[PDB]
Amino acid sequence: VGSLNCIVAVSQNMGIGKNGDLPWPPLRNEFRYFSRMTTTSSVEGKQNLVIMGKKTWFSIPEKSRPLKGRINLVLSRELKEPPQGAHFLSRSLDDALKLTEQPELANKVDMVWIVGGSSVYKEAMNHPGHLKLFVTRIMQDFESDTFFPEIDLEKYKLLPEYPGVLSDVQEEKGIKYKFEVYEKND
Ligand SMILES: NC(=O)C1=CN([C@@H]2O[C@H](COP(=O)(O)OP(=O)(O)OC[C@H]3O[C@@H](n4cnc5c(N)ncnc54)[C@@H](OP(=O)(O)O)[C@@H]3O)[C@@H](O)[C@H]2O)C=CC1
Ligand SMILES: COc1ccc(OCCCCC(=O)O)cc1Cc1cnc(N)nc1N
Repeated sequence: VGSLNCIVAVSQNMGIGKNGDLPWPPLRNEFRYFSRMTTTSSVEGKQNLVIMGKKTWFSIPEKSRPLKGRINLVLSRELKEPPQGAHFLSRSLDDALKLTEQPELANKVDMVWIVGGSSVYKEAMNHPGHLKLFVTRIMQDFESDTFFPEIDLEKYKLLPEYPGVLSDVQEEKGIKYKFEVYEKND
């Protein structure tokens, strides 16, 4: 199994969601970037795995569920089986990561992408090991009810460049944003 990664878009006030949706209007190319990053695998005959909390799963439009060309794993202690359309269910992040090393998935999974929400990002982020954060900085404040955990910059280094990531300011629907890649290894 390859790299462990988080991917998120976040407003200035650290907001990632409001009432089960994003705090900002749809940003088509920002979404395009999420799709590209999570779907593209380096390794022949492998797919990437996406790991998400239960609420995040149900926040994705039904038509867009499962995330196509990726293996979709949901985290939940309440559910007894994967949601309709989902591929896997685990009871904790450790359990999900262990599973990837099972014979059913060990030779199928390339990158693993944590796509939310708050508590899954937090745990992943505070977990010793090699980890990258793909962070889109939405450069306005948006009213939010769920937030990205604090990025500890003593450990997460902001990379000065990354292949396939544009470095300049983007703008869609009057909203400026920029892409960032952070890396830790501890
Ligand atoms: N802007 C962005 O880039 C992103 C925005 N979002 C948005 O943010 C909101 C984020 O949702 P959020 O409220 O944080 O919820 P989550 O997606 O983390 O879902 C929370 C629920 O997932 C299960 N769960 C979470 N963590 C674990 C775990 N470690 N083990 C087992 N089960 C777990 C549920 O458990 P159980 O069934 O056990 O009660 C828990 O109540 C979403 O509604 C979405 O719109 C999400 C990702 C990215
Ligand atoms: C879980 O977070 C998301 C899941 C889906 C999504 O829509 C993208 C296009 C439709 C699905 C596909 O076919 O890939 C958007 C998000 C939120 C999100 C947005 N942007 C970034 N950079 N990270 C995210 N997690």
